[PDB]
Amino acid sequence: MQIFVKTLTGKTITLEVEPSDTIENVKAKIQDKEGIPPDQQRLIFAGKQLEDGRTLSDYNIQKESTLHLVLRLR
Amino acid sequence: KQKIAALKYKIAALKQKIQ
Amino acid sequence: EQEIEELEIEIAILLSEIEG
Ligand SMILES: *C(=O)CCc1cn(CC(*)=O)nn1
Repeated sequence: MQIFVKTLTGKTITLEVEPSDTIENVKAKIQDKEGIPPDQQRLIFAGKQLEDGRTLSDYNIQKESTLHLVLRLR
Repeated sequence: KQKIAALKYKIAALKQKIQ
Repeated sequence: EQEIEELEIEIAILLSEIEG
């Protein structure tokens, strides 16, 4: 399925994912498309920050959902 | 400090929007 | 820069309560 990841800078990234993909894996996919190291990514969905070890399904992220990406140096 | 003030303004506007 | 980041997370948290 596909999901969308939006920055505060007006960028939208499309990803191809599985419901069982871990957030860590979603971050790796964002790296593949944007070059952003996973350490610098904070992903946010439905009001919460996402922890690396859980899956998209755990956070109730469905097909065509939109995540939000904020970059943090540390 | 301009960036901080613009971000706080966005936050307040978003909170009003969500209300 | 640190405080800018904290405010950005808050914006994203709030925006994600609309864009989800
Ligand atoms: C990082 O956030 C340090 C605080 C800061 C912000 N600015 C620009 C004004 O917003 N300068 N120092």
